[PDB]
Amino acid sequence: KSLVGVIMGSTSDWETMKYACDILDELNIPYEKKVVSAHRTPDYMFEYAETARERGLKVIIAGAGGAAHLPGMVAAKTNLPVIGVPVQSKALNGLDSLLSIVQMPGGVPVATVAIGKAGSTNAGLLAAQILGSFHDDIHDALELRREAIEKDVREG
Amino acid sequence: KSLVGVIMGSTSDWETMKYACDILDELNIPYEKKVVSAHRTPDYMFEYAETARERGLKVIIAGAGGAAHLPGMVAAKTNLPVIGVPVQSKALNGLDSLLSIVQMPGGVPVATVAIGKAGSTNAGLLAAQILGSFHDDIHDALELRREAIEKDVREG
Amino acid sequence: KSLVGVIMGSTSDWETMKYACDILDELNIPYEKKVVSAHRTPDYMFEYAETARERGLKVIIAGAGGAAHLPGMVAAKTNLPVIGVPVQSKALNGLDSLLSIVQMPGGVPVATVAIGKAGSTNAGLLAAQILGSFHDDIHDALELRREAIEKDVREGSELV
Amino acid sequence: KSLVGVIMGSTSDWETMKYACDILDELNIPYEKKVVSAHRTPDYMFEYAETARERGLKVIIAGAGGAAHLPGMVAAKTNLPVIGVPVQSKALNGLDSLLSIVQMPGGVPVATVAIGKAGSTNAGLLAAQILGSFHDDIHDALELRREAIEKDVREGSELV
Amino acid sequence: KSLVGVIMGSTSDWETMKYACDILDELNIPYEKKVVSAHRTPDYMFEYAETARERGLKVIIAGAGGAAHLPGMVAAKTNLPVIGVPVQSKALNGLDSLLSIVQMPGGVPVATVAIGKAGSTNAGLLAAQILGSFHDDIHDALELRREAIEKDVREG
Amino acid sequence: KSLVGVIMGSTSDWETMKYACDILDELNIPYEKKVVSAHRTPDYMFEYAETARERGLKVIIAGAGGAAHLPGMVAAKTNLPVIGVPVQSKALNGLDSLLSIVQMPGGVPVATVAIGKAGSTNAGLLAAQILGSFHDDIHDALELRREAIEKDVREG
Amino acid sequence: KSLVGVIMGSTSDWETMKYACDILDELNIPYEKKVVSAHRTPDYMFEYAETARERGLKVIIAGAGGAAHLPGMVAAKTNLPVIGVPVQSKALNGLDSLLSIVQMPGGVPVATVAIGKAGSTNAGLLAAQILGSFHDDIHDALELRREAIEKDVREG
Amino acid sequence: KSLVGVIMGSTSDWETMKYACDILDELNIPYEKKVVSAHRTPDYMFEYAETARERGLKVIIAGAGGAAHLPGMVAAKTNLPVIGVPVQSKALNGLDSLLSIVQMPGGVPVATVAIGKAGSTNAGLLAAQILGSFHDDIHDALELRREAIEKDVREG
Repeated sequence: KSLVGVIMGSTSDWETMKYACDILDELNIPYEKKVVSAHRTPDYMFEYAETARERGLKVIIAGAGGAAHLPGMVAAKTNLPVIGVPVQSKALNGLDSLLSIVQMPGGVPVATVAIGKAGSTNAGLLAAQILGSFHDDIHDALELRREAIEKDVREG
Repeated sequence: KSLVGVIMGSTSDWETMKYACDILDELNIPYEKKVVSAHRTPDYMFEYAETARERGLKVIIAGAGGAAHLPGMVAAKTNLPVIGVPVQSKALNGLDSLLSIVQMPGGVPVATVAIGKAGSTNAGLLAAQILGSFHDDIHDALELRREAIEKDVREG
Repeated sequence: KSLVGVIMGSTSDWETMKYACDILDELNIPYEKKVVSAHRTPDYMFEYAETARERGLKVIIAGAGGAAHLPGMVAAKTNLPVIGVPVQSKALNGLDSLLSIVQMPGGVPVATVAIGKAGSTNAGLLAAQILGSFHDDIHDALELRREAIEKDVREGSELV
Repeated sequence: KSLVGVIMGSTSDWETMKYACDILDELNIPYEKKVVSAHRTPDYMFEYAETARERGLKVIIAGAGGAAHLPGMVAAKTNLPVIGVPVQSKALNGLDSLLSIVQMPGGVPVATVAIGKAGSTNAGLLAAQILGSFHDDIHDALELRREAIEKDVREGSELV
Repeated sequence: KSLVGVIMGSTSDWETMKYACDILDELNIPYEKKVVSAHRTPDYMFEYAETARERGLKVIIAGAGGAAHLPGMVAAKTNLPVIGVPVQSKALNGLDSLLSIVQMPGGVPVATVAIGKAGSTNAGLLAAQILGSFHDDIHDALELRREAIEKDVREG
Repeated sequence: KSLVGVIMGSTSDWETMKYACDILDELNIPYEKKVVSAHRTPDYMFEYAETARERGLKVIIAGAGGAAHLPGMVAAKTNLPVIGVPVQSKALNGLDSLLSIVQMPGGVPVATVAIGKAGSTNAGLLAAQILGSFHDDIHDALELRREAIEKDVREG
Repeated sequence: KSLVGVIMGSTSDWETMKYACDILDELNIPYEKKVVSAHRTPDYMFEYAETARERGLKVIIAGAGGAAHLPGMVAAKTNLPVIGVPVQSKALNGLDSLLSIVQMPGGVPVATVAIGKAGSTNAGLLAAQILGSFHDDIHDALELRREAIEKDVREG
Repeated sequence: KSLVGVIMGSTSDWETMKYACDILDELNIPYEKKVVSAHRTPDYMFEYAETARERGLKVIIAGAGGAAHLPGMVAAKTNLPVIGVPVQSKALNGLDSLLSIVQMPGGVPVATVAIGKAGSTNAGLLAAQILGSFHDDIHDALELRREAIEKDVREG
């Protein structure tokens, strides 16, 4: 059923990660959302990453802040595309989050998006675009959505 | 023929972008490589982004340094996934490149990877992972590639 | 009619960009203000840049935050002077805005000003100074304006 | 004679500032180049700024690194457009230069360009664009220049 | 009469600069406080720096934020020690203020202190320490002040 | 036999990590050194962390650069003290390394040391200090070592 | 009695440092808490560091902000492991704190933790992990604590 | 005899600190130069700071890099003005040095100068200016020196 997995390290990250989920709902893309902590539930994170392909997921969106290792460790355990959303940390305003996620070494990519809510929104859209590369209907919806916002901004 | 488009603003960026192209070659994914400058050939960039889908491309890999606008402006003109590789700039060592690419606003995602050559490498792998979500053979090749490196590092 | 064009990616940027427009009003420089988004209305942005000179514009003031590409992409499409105002972003406080605007490569300059409201004010003054290089009346107005502030600051110099 | 003044705090900055001057030469815009130090020749800097308009200058390009105060202090003393080129400093790689120049307060704008040589090139182009807002011949030259580079980049687009 | 001159570019900087003035009051060092703007009253700033020595001043404390040029331009026009207090700017939290002040080139030193109120406090103490190098009574007062705080913190 | 485990993601990190090992040799503390990559050998990393205590290790020193997750992921899988050495990365000079290691969330500490070789040296010393809290002979050796350097710097 | 010493430069730091103390209470590890200022009570700091081992302390947790020298100066005066908590400063949000603590030179390590409260929590846990290397009961408690959180996050 | 003390943590800092000493030689101001390490010779540093006034020093110039605590700890032990020169560190290019020195808390000022050699030059000049506040001959020399450089730059 689910094509996209949206995961995060803590329930306090839900404030940020729900934007991604809104986009998936808006585009009618089935997904699952779960708390998976790289540091508090490491084994559970490995099991989630390992089984993702077998369970039918095509893309994983992972949100994390501070020493954000969730996206990269999930990426090291699955060859599904993994999208990393840097959550805005308290002290360093997501600078720590961003560098921990985007600077992955050769071999283990993480598709990194902007810090915060704009990034979460974009993670959902990027997941959609990934599916849209083979699901013509999802691609056509992204074009129509983008054409409506364009008309709205230009004429508003 | 070509599934992935690898573009960059200058021939000097090739030193960085070739790593992505080596990965595509290694995984037998057909691709095209071109110089497309957001600032020196803006119209051409739009024409390249507009037609990408019609031409058969499924993913675009774009590299740029400094005020790196190439990935983002291409992403605004196509709903294909766009992967942005921040090139290491002279003065700010790709920090400017990184922020200009990854901080895209809600509506226009760019899958951002590490600054420099590690990122270029990962851009090629990420493009493969995207294709691998629907091309099992490409996915199987990524798994085998990762398993060989694993064995190599652990036994080495 | 309009000599300056003041543009921005979103209505939320108006809070910042109105400072530039207050300056143009204060100096009686005709201008137009529009929402032009590099990412949400890319084609419209190109059309706005391309036609600027034909429409009579002499300078463009463009405000944007985050991955701020509006000033740079407008500058790549017109040879009118383009002034970029980095809008204070939420997470990185305009640092992302600043670098995305000022670090333009050889061939496509963008006259970059301070982050936020101070930069917006100065964008309006910089546009006026540009016009003032050939309009003596505008230049004289800038001198007078600056002389009044100087007197105002110096005669209110005692902290009491 | 001279329409643009290109100044810098030290001879060592010439390595960076000559890029602006190559552009002015290429476009046949008369200019003058001088060493004017905000910290080592402060009085001379004020004299140079004060008199710029009387001497016929229309734009000033000022390069400085570190605690780069030359562009800002020149801008506080003339209402001609002042373009600031952040010179790449040794320790902070121009980050100090950049912030010292771009973050000018309301009232005293400085048109800030990229750190280093790319910024220097663009300072020359920006000065030309400023003049080009009223000199159609200079504007036409900028359009032609930009059209030739475009063709040059696009026809050498195949990586081989 | 006045031994120290405390100046700043705007009345809004007073919130920060008063701490330095409280210290001078506390140590009975005569001082003057004025608004002197490097960018809005440049000529006046030069005149204030030029005449400082003739007028009897021994130290200048200058506060400024953003592109903070006041301390540095004053320092270039007088050979009195000049203490620069970086005011906390809105966007960059005084980072711009700090670099613009402290990075002065060889030939024109500015004694730079902490960003904000702690620095303002220290500017007053530093000015006293300078005077205390030749005024034993001022030095003795600094020692007693520091000894009282020490006792207060350790026993508190 | 081995009380300390010194690990790193790549052989290229050896240049930095040998400083820690030199200290352990100097102090005659038995240790093991291995390449363990969080991203290239994730499973092996888990196995290494899990079994550390059973194998007799008391402290783990882990070095990594860029998106440095090795120390943190090892720390999430063992309750032995884990010391993180940020390796100096090419583009961001270890700033990415530092933030990815030090900013661990509540529950999973990583004792972080300086970027580069100085940090590596200190990692070995810190591991010794930890052992020295219960091994009086190791503590006495650290004091004597520190006293000799003190005499050397002051008299040199 | 006390095995751990928790110190800080000012009572205002207490808000951050109590997190470490809560952990030590939770784990029933006896400790002492004191205000010890590197800059306001330097002599006292030296005395506290010097005598730590004689007084029976095994680990010292030190919190400081801004130009945070407390952890490092304490570390230069004792060969007990010293854990540095960077307190979130007002202007630079602990970046100054972090760099002033973590960047210790070869010879004088400071085990550095995250900026703020998360770091304080981890400082207490790290101190326990150090004691746990030789106190099996403390180690078992850390494992049980970590297992309960794991079950709580995964099932919650 | 000596009016100024020039100290540093390591002989490798001499490359930077000699510029300050050149200025003092050029201006004929007697001074002493010594290696004093805040971390390797902490007690010796306290003794040097404590006795500075009694020995006749009027100003102390202290150079240090990384976690640069030498200037601040010396400042906490003497009420003589203390000038801090941030040495350019390897990884963070003196950013660490700068923040560790300039962000001193209220009560313990450090007169901070630019990172590197320009700062060292300026430390010597600032010390001179401090003495020049009461030694008319030293002040007159600073004016003449500055007038010669002005003529040289303007006419050169």
